[PDB]
Amino acid sequence: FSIAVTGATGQLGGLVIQHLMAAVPASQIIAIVRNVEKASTLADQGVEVRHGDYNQPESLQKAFAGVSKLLFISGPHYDNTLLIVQHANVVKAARDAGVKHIAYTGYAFAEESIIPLAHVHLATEYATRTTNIPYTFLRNALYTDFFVNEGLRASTESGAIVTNAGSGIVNSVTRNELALAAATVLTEEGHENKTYNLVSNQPWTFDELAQILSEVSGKKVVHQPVSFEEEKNFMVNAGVPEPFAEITAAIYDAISKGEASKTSDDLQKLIGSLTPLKETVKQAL
Amino acid sequence: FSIAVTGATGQLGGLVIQHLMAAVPASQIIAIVRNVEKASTLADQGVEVRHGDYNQPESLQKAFAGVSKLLFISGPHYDNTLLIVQHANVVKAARDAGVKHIAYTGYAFAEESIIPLAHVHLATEYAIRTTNIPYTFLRNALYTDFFVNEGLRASTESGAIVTNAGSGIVNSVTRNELALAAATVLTEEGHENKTYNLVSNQPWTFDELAQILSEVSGKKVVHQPVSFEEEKNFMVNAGVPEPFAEITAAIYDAISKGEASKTSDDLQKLIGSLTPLKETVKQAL
Amino acid sequence: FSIAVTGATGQLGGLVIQHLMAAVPASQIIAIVRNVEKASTLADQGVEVRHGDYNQPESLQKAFAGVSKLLFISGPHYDNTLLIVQHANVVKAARDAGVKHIAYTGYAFAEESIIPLAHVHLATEYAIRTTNIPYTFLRNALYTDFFVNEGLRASTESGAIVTNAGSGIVNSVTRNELALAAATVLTEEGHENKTYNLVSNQPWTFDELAQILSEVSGKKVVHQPVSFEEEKNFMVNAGVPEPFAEITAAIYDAISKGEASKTSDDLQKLIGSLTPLKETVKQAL
Amino acid sequence: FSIAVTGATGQLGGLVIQHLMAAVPASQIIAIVRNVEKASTLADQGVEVRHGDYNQPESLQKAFAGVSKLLFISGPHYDNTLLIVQHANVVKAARDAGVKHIAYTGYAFAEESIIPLAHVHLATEYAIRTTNIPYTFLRNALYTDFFVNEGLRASTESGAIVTNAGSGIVNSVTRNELALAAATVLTEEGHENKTYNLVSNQPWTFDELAQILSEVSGKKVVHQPVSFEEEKNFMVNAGVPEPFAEITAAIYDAISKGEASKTSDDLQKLIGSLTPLKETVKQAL
Repeated sequence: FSIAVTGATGQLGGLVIQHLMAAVPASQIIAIVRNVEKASTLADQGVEVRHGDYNQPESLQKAFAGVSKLLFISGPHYDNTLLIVQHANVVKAARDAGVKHIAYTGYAFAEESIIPLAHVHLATEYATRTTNIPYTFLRNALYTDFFVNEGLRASTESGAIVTNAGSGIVNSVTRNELALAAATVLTEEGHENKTYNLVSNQPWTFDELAQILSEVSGKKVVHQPVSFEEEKNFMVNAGVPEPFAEITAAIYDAISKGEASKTSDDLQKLIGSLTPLKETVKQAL
Repeated sequence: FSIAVTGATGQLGGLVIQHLMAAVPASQIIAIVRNVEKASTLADQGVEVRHGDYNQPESLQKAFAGVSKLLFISGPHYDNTLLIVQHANVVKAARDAGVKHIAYTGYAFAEESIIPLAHVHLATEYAIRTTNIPYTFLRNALYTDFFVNEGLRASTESGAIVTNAGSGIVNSVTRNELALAAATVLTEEGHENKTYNLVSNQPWTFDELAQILSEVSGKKVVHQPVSFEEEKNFMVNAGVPEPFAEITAAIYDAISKGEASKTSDDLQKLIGSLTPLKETVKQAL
Repeated sequence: FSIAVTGATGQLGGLVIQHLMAAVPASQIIAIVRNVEKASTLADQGVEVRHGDYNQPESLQKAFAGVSKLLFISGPHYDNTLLIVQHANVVKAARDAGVKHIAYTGYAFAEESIIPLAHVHLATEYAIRTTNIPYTFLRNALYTDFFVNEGLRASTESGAIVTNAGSGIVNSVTRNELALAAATVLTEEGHENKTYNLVSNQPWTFDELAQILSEVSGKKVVHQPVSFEEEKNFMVNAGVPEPFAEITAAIYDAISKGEASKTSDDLQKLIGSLTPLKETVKQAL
Repeated sequence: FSIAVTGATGQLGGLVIQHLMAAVPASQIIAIVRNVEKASTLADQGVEVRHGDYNQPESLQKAFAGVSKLLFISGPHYDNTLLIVQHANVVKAARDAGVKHIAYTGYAFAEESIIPLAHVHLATEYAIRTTNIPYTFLRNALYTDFFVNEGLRASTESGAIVTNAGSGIVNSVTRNELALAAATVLTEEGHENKTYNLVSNQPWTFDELAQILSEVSGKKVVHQPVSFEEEKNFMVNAGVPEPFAEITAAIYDAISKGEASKTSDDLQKLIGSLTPLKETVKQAL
């Protein structure tokens, strides 16, 4: 037997393996990585480490060989068309190695989405289907870790959380809750050919965040929403690179449209109760 | 200015170019092909031939350089998962080359389909959506030529068309007509970002095919619905390849389940009058 | 007589050409780049720009034709093993073209190093040795500009420089200084068959950096050493893309282990007095 | 499971394979060769034969597919810079194919050597280090048969062995014994990440070779040591093309400087006692 995790030294990937070794011996987990030495700490724990590179098809056969269950995590690249080619090659290699279950990290409510990245994941889910391998589509929400972290200290002393998200509702969940979801699916039965939209059923807004921030800190914080340009400017003024700031402005702009505003019980049915936003604020200070 | 056609030595591609020449000078037509000598007959008519193979990304970069409009004819291979890699290569190369308009031969009513190939077409559509290049999804019906061909001669004096298509309905159109649709779209305004389900609004049954056979030919020909392993017999036990005989038997089976039973006016609004079934039966004899 | 520079649009390469232009007529400098159209401003000023791609032996035969002295700037790729293949191609093309002197940007104190990238540079240095072409191994330190850049405003504002570098010593020097060294070696005599460890003889630590950033800015800034995992999580979470956060953390991890802690006089002897840390910080602001 | 041997058609690799057959079933041995039909004799023995060509990356991907242990025998060419390219391709295909263990035939005490080939081997060792595959560096001595061969008839006839090796001591080893070492390392545990300097612990001089040649031939033979330039002239006059004359003269010159004068017990500990020089002389004639 054998469970493989791509993106293993990535943030989601790493957590899946940590959660995985609660349920299975490390000798049953395979970490697939493009620079093996940077996974040395996982090799130390007995997890087998393999070289795999979405960008080099010639690398994948040996990465997937003999594996029963594959956690296929989408590539971090932001060239969407490129992502298609990469994923398509991952899927073909998984097919040829004779993998028995593919779990894929896609996008929640992708059929309704207003963003080209949704089409990447949709294309990939269809790619996985041609394969005939039993599948699980793990359509992860945005990470809460992204908005709830160190950086909110600035907002504490500034008095403001600045975004371009307007009154947008956010269905985000912690990276850790999503990782546990993945790990659960890989280690118990009944998830074959299932599509899960893994989001919060207790959504929030940035006025809420400002408000919870005020309570758990002590200083008042308001949410000052602004334009796409003004927010890209805000972060630039404070040392964040322009491409990185396009991304963050991208995420917020999407939020303001309804992109993170649909909910589901899928994740809660899977992992039990979610971590409240307030507790996640505390586990950040 | 230039219009390119992949698959240009195959039956559909070949017919598209013929229609295209009725509308625009040959110097405006680029034929893209796996074998460049096996198309000299196209070069004689003054049509620019270029080499392009879907397994070779670099071949496609060069093949697509400078094209305004691309007719991306779907790949013929039997390995669906391969086809996804190929199609993703083609899509990336068109994006890279700055193609201004992309038309793709997909599959009619693909979302409701029970045929694996449909997942290929859907993945490819999503990959195309990804590039933001104006697109026309030419969702082609099954070919009428597939059922109405040389092999009806062999049914005639025998006295029976033998299929496992049960009593299912068929909305097939000829390659010629679909080629006209393709050529028509490349050739006039107003087809950008459109999805057309290109089928017949005069469907027919296999029992009806028999009647039309008798009507035109010598004697009594009947339909003879069989099992679908029983069909492999009247095929594999008569000198036919075992993957190919499977392909056909799984089409009939889909047909017996209503795969080809739904219709649309899209094609007729695009090209006008459709070719009566009886016409095509004569023509294939 | 020709001096060619690879990576001439990259940051080191560009500055080398600036310096070469101060010492020789433009008609004697050749720029080698992946994208010649983007380097057109060099051509406007009279610098021949030639296409060179390390994966492409044929591209390099033409880039290197008739060149007297070559500055071979090492590849940016992340695949160390591909990097050896690429560098081997460069070397063999330089040999075949009868290049009369090769300068190569390697890695200081590589024999002592604990980082796979060091093996690439040593392999490359041996490859060059095989050609018998007189050589100069310009073994460059990490760039000061990687740590001291306007990105430090983030730390000014937040009151902390967060690294996983611990109290590791940093022997970095500026890009400009290395570029100057490269240009000096190509335009004067007495550097043939020499190896130079081009690092600082006045190294610093992040605690020092934090103290200088204090004095310069006005605000209080401390250094905050965290774990490898903590740093990755900190950046990924602050908008930094995961492959790039991985690079920064690895660099930091190396520094903490003494990877940048050895010093030398080589650079100072080549170019004169070095720029103080204080000055680059003022400069970054 | 499997062990593959490159250069499987050369002398060293052919020897290795004969040895490996004393140890494993023939089905377990893959012979990788430039010309498959030219290796029918091996096929006959039950050894799997695969096409592999150091100049063709694609061949090596397919050749190394699924192999556990690879013995990578260095290229026989005398163009050192080409060797680097060829070697780098082998290293990358091995890396890509996930070979589990790579043994490489380098050159004993390479870092101390003054002869050109040593740089090739050094470069290859570094390339292999970058792949992170468990390795064995089989650093071979000069081959005994480079000096002790059929060409020694010239010296019996002439009365003299003419070299420019002066009084240099020689630690060379027969190819057969180096092949047995390789076979041993590949069929037993404990050689992962090891470097062996595989030389003789019973070295010899040319004066001695001369005296053994007199015992065996019954005719008086003396060593006549001469200068570098005289050896080149001697050989060219014997018909040896000048490029191979350089190579030979440079080997002897190096011997006269102590290059083959250090010994190690690595080989003896690996295979037992060595073949006496006298036996090799009798066998050569």
